[PDB]
Amino acid sequence: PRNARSKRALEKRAPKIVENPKTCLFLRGTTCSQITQDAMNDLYAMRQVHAKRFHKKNAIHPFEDATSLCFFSEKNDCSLMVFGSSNKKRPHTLTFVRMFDYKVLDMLEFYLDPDTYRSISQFKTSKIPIGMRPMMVFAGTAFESPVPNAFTMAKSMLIDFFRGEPSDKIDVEGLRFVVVVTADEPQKPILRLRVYGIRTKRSGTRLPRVEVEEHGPRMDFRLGRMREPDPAMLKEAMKKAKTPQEERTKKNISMDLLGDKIGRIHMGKTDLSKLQTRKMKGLKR
Amino acid sequence: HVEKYLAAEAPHKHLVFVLNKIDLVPSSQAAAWIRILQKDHPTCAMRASITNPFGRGSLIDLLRQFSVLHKDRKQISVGLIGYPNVGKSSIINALRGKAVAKVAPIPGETKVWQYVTLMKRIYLIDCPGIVPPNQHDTPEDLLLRGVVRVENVEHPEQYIPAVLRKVKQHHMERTYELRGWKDHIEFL
Amino acid sequence: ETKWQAFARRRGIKPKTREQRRNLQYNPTTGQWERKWGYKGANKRGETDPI
Amino acid sequence: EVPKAVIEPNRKWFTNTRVISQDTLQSFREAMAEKQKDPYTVLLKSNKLPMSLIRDGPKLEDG
Amino acid sequence: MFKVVKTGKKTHKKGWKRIVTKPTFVGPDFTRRPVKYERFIRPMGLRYKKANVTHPTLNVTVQLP
RNA sequence: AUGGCCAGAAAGUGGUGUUGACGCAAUGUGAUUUCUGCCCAGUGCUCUGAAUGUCAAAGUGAAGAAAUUCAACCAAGCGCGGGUAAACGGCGGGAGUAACUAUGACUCUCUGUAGCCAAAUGGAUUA
RNA sequence: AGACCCUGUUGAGCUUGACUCUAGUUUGACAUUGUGAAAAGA
RNA sequence: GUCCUAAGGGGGGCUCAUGGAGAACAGAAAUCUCCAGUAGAACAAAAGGGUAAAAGUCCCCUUGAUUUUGAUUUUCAGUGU
RNA sequence: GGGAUGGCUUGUGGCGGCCAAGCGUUCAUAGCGACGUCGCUUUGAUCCUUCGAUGUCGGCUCUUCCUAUCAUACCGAAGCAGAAUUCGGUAAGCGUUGGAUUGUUCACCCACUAAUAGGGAACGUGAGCUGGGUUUAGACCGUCGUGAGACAGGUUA
Ligand SMILES: Nc1nc2c(ncn2[C@@H]2O[C@H](COP(=O)(O)OP(=O)(O)OP(=O)(O)O)[C@@H](O)[C@H]2O)c(=O)[nH]1
Ligand SMILES: [Mg+2]
Ligand SMILES: [Mg+2]
Repeated sequence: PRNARSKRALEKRAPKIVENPKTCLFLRGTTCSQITQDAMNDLYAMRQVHAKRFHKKNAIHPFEDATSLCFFSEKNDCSLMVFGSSNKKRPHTLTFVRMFDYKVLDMLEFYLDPDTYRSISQFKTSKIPIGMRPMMVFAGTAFESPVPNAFTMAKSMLIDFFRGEPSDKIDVEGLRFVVVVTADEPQKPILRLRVYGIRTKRSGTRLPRVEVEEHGPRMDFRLGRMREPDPAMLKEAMKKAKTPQEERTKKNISMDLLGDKIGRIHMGKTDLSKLQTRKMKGLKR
Repeated sequence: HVEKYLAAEAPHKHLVFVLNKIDLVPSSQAAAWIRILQKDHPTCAMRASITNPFGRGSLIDLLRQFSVLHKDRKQISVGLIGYPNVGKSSIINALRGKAVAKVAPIPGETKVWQYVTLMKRIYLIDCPGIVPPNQHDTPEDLLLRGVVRVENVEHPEQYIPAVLRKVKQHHMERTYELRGWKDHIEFL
Repeated sequence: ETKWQAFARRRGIKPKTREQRRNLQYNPTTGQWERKWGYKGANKRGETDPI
Repeated sequence: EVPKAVIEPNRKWFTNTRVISQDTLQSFREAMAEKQKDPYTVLLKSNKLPMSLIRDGPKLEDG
Repeated sequence: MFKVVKTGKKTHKKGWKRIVTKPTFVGPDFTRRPVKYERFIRPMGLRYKKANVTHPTLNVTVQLP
């Protein structure tokens, strides 16, 4: 990296303690239907700021070989991928791919219902501002399986998708849109994705009365094939790093409210019962 | 005087009271005085003795806690201050388990400072006794506190009434097997 | 650890301070502040002198 | 040997080394008001603070 | 800057201790080194904490820590 | 006792030894009274407990016409793995657990104006 | 012509995992070293 | 063997390689003009989709060559502001 | 085997700013600047803040010198009534003392007195007598070191 700009790019791509927000690459296979492309466009519109788009046709079957997916992730620094596909067996498929260290961590297929699908443009409402993260609601009994399953991985993937940029503070004017995923434990269960805008009304109390209006897109999914993580790779990915601004707690050492370092001492209970006083001549009767 | 200097100028130094010669008082009175002094500073009860000490393990534990709190430094230094003849050198000897500092009932036995290695990271510094100057302290008060040698004072009979006031009469009668005096001159 | 880093850890060689490693020094003959290395550095002294 | 004692020109000589905001000052003033004395705690490292801007003023009779 | 402080009871004295002859500033929470490992002696009577500082623009001299 | 501790250049040499554990030899401390801060296990002390890991000379095998070279095998000690005089040394405590054995690691929180109890005394403030 | 201080291709006593050795001690091998058995390998 | 108010950063303007058609010397190749030009140039890397009112290239400003603070992270500290 | 700063010093702070008679300059109006002044360094208080020995001083016994005068003599001034003084001048002729305290920079307290002045002649190395800095060899205690030993040191002969 002789160039300072290339050095900056390398430092941006370098591993960090506090990671960058994840980037999602949107790409399609050699055959991909118009409904699948519309679904991909709606997801990209929800995630514009941290996404890149491919426009060519890629001869990739991810559950057979993902070498090209790993190459694309390493080239574009994208750790989330949305892959569109179509077939006779699978007419409308979105494959969510999550990667770790430019290798496939896990993969999940979503089968889209074409008849119930509605785009964002099919609702005449004011839409979400660009870059605004929405609130999230996950509903139903399908997301509390004791063993990790397709619905648990789908919840994790959708959280990583609609996560946005983390922040310690949020404006109260930035709570106007909610994304609701509903799925019930059971012939296959249906994972339903809906987006709503939020209106508040006076209710006579301090808390306002919430009302919702549909925003789009309307999506019905059936969970399909699954690629589970290796346990060692999963442990590596689920490790959490401590920031330097997280103090390692020392015994008996603390900080007071003025910033002074304070140490605590422990005297113990005074037990003078085992002390014999001096048998003085003036006390000996 | 020294407490005010320590509070004003060196608040980072840790002041610890040590009540010595607790074998000369009733234990209930020693506990009451400990409860009074611990409102201001942490207080350790101690009988200073090489052979038969009291409070030695507790004081060692407190110094160990201070050493752990200052584990970044190479050591902690613990300076012993107080009045003459209160038992500073005796406390150093009791903590060491060996006669390392000179001990006498003569006030002013220790004249210069002395470094004693208690453990690898703990030093003890013996100091001569100090008498903070007060305009309300009388020579009789200093003599009864033990500041001076009584061999070098003129007219020692004048301080006997203060001793007779301080000591209960039956205690003196039992000490000297003597009774029936009406004043200090006839007692002497 | 590099070879220098392992050697410095073995020999107790401390890292230099940021004031110590500054690219600046006082030349008394000219009475001026000059860089030790780099452009017009002191390591290339005399290469542009007239004589 | 007699060294050359020279200070170099530097923009760092003409800046503010330590700054503090009004919110931090107010937090420290509230802590100063609420602080209490504990015999079983010791001070190990003082915080470098502008204590003249944090400490409460003297009594009006004294002033 | 430094003067040699001599130690030992013999006629030939050890000379490793150096006393600073100029005023010094030791900073807050200062505790002196133990005497066996104290090479540089900064004596108590030469330690300063305040300075008379003049502001050139305001033409005001204040005593500052 | 086919021993310990010594001596001699060696000796079919001498001593301890006309000796045998209530003895001999080497240490440290130093009458009596007082007296063994609490707990370990890093250095050390010692365990023939399994290994060949290191592994000399001699011996064994292979090649070569031979000089020679290459291989295994390989005592004690070291190393590895156990118990300590626990001497030096280190060592703020007390609960827990998910580790499960060493090293744990991660939370919690700690402040009688002359008595009682001990085989008269409570001492070293020792004649 | 002491004592003190300074210098040495300095002398000497003393200490220690300083260097090279070494008494003592310990371990292996060859020789002194003979006569019969039983077992396992050539 | 030479030359440079260094590189870097921010902002702004502009568009390249090449081909065709034209302009005294000038003729395959010197400079100017128009048109066409997905980058086929340049600069980075080693794309299987790097960058075009720019990441290219020229102007303006900074060039101060490794700032200050931290009770926090890791390591060290017989000289622990 | 060598070796063992000085016609100095004294009574009035430093830093920053301002003013300033004057010096310079007057094709540049800058630069020096005495005398001053201004800012940083408890309503007679508090007595609950004493801030580091590498550097050594002593005492008798006795003589002389200086004056930078404490007392004695004379003189000038002050609300100096008197008395007692205070400030200053000439003056070294004549005196300037016992005593306490070594847990200690032995410096301060007490008294008498007319008064209890300050220095030099050593301390710009240095054989009168005799105590402390002080230190050959004996010995403990503390600190450091595996040790021989050394020292932050303390004690004894
Ligand atoms: N009875 C009793 N006597 C004690 C105790 N501690 C000390 N003493 C006595 O008090 C006297 C004073 O002892 P030191 O050690 O010299 O005390 P100090 O304060 O250091 O005395 P200085 O050195 O003169 O300042 C000694 O004679 C001890 O016997 C105690 O705990 N009990
Ligand atoms: Mg003492
Ligand atoms: Mg004493």
